[PDB]
Amino acid sequence: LPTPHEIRNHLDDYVIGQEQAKKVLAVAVYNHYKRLRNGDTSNGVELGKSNILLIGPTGSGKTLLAETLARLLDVPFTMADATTLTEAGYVGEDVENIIQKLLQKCDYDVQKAQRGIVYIDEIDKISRKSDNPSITRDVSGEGVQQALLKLIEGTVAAVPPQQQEFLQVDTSKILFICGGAFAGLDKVISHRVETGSGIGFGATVKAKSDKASEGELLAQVEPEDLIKFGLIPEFIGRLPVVATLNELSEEALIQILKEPKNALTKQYQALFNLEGVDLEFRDEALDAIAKKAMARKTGARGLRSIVEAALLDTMYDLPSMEDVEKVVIDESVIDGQSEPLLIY
Amino acid sequence: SALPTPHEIRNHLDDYVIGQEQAKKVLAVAVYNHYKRLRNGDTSNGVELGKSNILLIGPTGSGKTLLAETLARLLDVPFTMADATTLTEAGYVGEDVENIIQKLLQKCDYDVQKAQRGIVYIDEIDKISRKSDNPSITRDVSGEGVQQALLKLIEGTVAAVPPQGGRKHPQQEFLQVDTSKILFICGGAFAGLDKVISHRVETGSGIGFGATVKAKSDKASEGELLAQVEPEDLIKFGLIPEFIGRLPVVATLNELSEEALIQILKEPKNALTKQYQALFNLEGVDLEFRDEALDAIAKKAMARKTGARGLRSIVEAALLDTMYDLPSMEDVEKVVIDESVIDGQSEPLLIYG
Ligand SMILES: Nc1ncnc2c1ncn2[C@@H]1O[C@H](COP(=O)(O)OP(=O)(O)OP(O)(O)=S)[C@@H](O)[C@H]1O
Ligand SMILES: Nc1ncnc2c1ncn2[C@@H]1O[C@H](COP(=O)(O)OP(=O)(O)OP(O)(O)=S)[C@@H](O)[C@H]1O
Ligand SMILES: [Mg+2]
Ligand SMILES: [Mg+2]
Repeated sequence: LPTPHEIRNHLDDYVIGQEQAKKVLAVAVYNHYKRLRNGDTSNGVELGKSNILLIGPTGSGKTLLAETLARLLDVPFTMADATTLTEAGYVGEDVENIIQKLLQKCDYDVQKAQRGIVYIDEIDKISRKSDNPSITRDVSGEGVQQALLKLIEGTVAAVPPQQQEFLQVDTSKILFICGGAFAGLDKVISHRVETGSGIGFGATVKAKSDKASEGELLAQVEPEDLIKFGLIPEFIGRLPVVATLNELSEEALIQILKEPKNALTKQYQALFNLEGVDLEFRDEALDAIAKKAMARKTGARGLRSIVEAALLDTMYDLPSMEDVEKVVIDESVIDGQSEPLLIY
Repeated sequence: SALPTPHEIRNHLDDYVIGQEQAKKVLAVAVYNHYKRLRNGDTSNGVELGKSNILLIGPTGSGKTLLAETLARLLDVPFTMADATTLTEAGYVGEDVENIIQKLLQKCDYDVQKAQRGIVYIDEIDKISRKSDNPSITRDVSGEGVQQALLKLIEGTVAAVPPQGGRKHPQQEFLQVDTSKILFICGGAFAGLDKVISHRVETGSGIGFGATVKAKSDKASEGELLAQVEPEDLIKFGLIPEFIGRLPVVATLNELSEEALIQILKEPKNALTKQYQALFNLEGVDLEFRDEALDAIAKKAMARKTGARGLRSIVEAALLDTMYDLPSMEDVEKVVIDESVIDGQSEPLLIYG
């Protein structure tokens, strides 16, 4: 019987920050459990479902939230690509593949599948760039969206085996969570509340808002902006809950190095201990690597590349070296000007 | 037999649907006629009674799908719901048009006789429409192809429904089902149809000095255009002329106004406000919505342009913080939400008892 606070604490153990989005997923999961426990509600009232939509830059942890949250979930869970889907009548993979994919973790059971949770990533890619029907029916941006319109609410869909039974499974009680890096969307929101004046004299010129981070603009996202981005109004309606993330800053990246349980620093420490050596990272060293990552715009994913190169030489001669007790990493080795300290 | 009269059946529909009078009467008349034709199965009189398919056109969140669900409850005949997007032209991986009848058989317990007198609802019918360049120099299977295959099925034909799908899989005598008495109701939100209607009813002019109409920006809303819908406009949208003909009666909805949203919040049997109240009751805390608060959410929902679905996001966002801390906090017996909480200027009010 987990509660919103309990779910929040468990999620914070793996991913830090993103408090705004953490409350959205925690409350949604708690509400889902209550509905599953009591469907009729003993009052003749049918409880609906509220789908979520995640809008954040790449490397912000959108997929990390679903993976970590999946462990706590006690119901079947699955992930989707959103890029391999195709409209009915075309090669590839129909949208129905999401439902059957969930059955993989539910031992192919309809009863348990109806109470599962489905998460789709990379939803931004499936969007009509032209914002209107093209000369030929799009099979990746518009075709997939139309099929998903009716698949997000009820619409009992067949489940092709793995021979033609096509067992029916209800999708009315299956919560749907969406998420994707809507590239360029930040500009759509800005243009809506950026300028509303003319050019020549006699115009109510308005001062442009000071430089605002991408996270601030996304915080003001509304369905109108999504429509102009290439999302049909029907699809937006299916996703009432809207949450946005914030780009990681210098302080956020430094925290991700130690605070997370599965942080890259902890993983490397255990790796060295496997062969019989201990590794430690100085506070200054962590700050240097974090700053370098943002300089190259590589993001959070780059933290693993910088550290790998810095310790590449040490790991080459680490197991071969004998009579070694500890390894010290400072700020002078991040830039490569000084060889990492080693004691015997 | 005690066949429900159109007025009685319409009253039940009002319980789950609000702000819809033209569509409720059309559906009530067609369903009532369906029962009458069932009694006269042998058509004692020389003249044989036919069927009149319906077509629903309206914006998103207008109650097109909700009407089919609520009506299916009263319909004693097997009722089925199908998606036009999944359907494709025959001979392809996508589901064929014959699958519609297959699903109906399951609802009737493999009873072919009962399948003859049935009602189907092809939701998202507007999806299968000729896109730009109606001629379609290329072969279209998920668009015009579906409409062509639906010409004989909607009008009525003997389709050899496969005997699989929950029954004996091996090859056997394919069941013969006649769709000459199945009332087909197509419903979908034809996006962009309003623009085509305006180009016809509303006269347009270019640039000039005399005999030119400026046509100021402030004109009739798109709702009025949808009301005066002509089959010619539908053909220009992408529907083949032979397809629109199968649907003689066409009922159009109207965009929900501010007053309509308020009624939908309480009057419906399963309303948005009542759903949240029950959710809070499970943990042991009551929920109440002030009259002024309902007005604020309704007004803010209209600007969303997402139909009735907008109310779901407005109430969820306002109560996002309430539900996140309510279970953790104890000694809570009720929550009061006023107008000052909808706009977010003041946090939700709570009383400890
Ligand atoms: N806030 C964060 N805290 C800790 N680690 C993070 C965070 N954000 C990203 N990471 C790390 O970055 C890795 C990849 O990030 P993702 O979860 O893929 O974010 P993403 O934006 O969803 O990527 P996509 O889906 O390809 S756009 C994760 O496995 C984490 O190790
Ligand atoms: N007339 C109405 N009365 C009460 N609730 C309504 C009404 N219209 C819409 N709703 C609400 O909106 C929800 C969605 O209804 P739908 O009919 O499925 O929307 P829709 O218009 O069918 O979407 P499209 O256009 O088919 S994609 C319902 O479950 C109700 O909660
Ligand atoms: Mg991802
Ligand atoms: Mg619908």
